[PDB]
Amino acid sequence: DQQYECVAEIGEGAYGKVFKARDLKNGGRFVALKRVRVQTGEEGMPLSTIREVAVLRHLETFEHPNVVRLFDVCTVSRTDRETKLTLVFEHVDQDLTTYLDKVPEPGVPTETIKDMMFQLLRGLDFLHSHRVVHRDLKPQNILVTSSGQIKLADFGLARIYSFQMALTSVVVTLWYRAPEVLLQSSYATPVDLWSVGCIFAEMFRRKPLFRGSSDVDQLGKILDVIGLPGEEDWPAQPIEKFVTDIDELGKDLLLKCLTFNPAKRISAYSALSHPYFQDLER
Amino acid sequence: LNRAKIDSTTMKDPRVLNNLKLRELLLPKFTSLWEIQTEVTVDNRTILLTWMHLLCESFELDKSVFPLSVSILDRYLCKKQGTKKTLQKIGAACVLIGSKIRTVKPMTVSKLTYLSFTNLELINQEKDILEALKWDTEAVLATDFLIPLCNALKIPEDLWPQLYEAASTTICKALIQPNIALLSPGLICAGGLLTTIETDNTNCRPWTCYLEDLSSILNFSTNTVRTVKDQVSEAFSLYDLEIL
Ligand SMILES: CC(=O)c1c(C)c2cnc(Nc3ccc(N4CCNCC4)cn3)nc2n(C2CCCC2)c1=O
Ligand SMILES: [Ca+2]
Repeated sequence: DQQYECVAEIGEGAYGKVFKARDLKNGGRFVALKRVRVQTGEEGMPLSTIREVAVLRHLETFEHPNVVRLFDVCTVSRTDRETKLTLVFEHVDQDLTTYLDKVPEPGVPTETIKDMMFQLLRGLDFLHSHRVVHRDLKPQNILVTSSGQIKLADFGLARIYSFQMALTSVVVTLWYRAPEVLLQSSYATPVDLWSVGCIFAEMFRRKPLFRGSSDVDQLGKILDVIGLPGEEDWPAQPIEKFVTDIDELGKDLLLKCLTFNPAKRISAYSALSHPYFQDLER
Repeated sequence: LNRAKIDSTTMKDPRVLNNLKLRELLLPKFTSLWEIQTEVTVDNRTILLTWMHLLCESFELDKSVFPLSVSILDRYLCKKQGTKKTLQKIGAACVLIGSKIRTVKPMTVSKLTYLSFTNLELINQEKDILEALKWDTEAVLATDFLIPLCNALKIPEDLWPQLYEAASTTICKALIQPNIALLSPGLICAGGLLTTIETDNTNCRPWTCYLEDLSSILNFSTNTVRTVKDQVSEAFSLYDLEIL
């Protein structure tokens, strides 16, 4: 309850806001605090919050390097007021957004581009192989540590996927949504890779690729680039225009994530092995 | 309204099956179910579990809600002591928590209390489960193994939808019973599948033919597998709303 002190507010997360703060009892280092104001309406703990913690807790004994870590859940019940929550995570220095904004000219080095992509896909692979889909993949949720390491953050829209389960038609933020979601269709993991397709590109061109305003426009925007596919794929313009400074193998991977049909779109595992990545950790 | 269709990543990847088995080794062994209890018996549990089952079934919640409701309830009833005039509450809070995680339209408090303690009093009984289990809520469900087992057994995909619907239905009921609470979720599933396969052959091979394979897949002996089938097939038969 009184082990901390808030500094700057590093962004308004799932329900409310997330603060930068220091721990006192520990080494004096940094902690990430998510404040969750539970409405004294009548639903109990927010759905989104219960879920998100459960998933993060469930995988924590793996200690995956490309995923954020949760240390604690405070909870202090008030008989004088509503409850409030302190959700406490590892702090990370900046997000992909701020980093893309701060990086010197001429933008991020291609070899960094390759590595961030790698780590990102790697964390994704993990998450999917445990049947978790993190269906809210955006630059603001991708975190970059001081040593330039990748952490997926905000798991408040993530859930374990099971055959024939019910779905909300409403997932991922506008810019990084996939055609299947836009078309009000059924969806799954390929959704994350679409996002990684979009992000991949936002790395080279330090500007979001598909910037829509309605869902219908958001869809056209996409189709303006990727092109109209056949009757087969329904349940152009050469990319290099929209993504200059990209290598030939970076392109093939980028298209492979930006495949209209989801069942055709590449997976993390096969993506992790796509010839774009040979140069890396070797 | 939309439903989760087949996803090769999540369903046909062998290492998916591989991790279920692994994460199964996370929740440890109830040497005896509800030992910590100094009031409520297992008989009380069967009763609360059929009320909780009926709740899920009649509100048509996704099939993975109940098993997880069970798993929460159990885990929870070591950490704290339950009572007879209080189980209704606790079980009600498990379904409420389970629904919040594993289903898009979760069981509301007003739905749960009105049917059954104040809705304030139920909200605490949630809080108290959450912090008792230290928010580590999720679990490998017997359910989670269904498609990964169909895939591993090379069952044609066009059978998955029925097979799924059918054996998830039988697993869920089976879970009501005392003795099933002790079996490994992988096995409960392998049992669910075989029983189901047995009744309407579904145009697969017959039950027989999958015994040696599931024993290979899961890494138990065949006897163990043959037993868990009988066992789950039993648990199903003993479903009875009259006990309510
Ligand atoms: C609860 C989380 O999963 C989580 C964590 C753990 C995290 C940790 N470090 C961050 N570190 C950051 C995050 C953002 C910045 N910038 C500050 C200046 N403006 C733009 C962002 C700096 N440091 N940011 C974090 N987030 C943000 C994602 C959306 C809102 C919070 C998070 O959800
Ligand atoms: Ca539902």
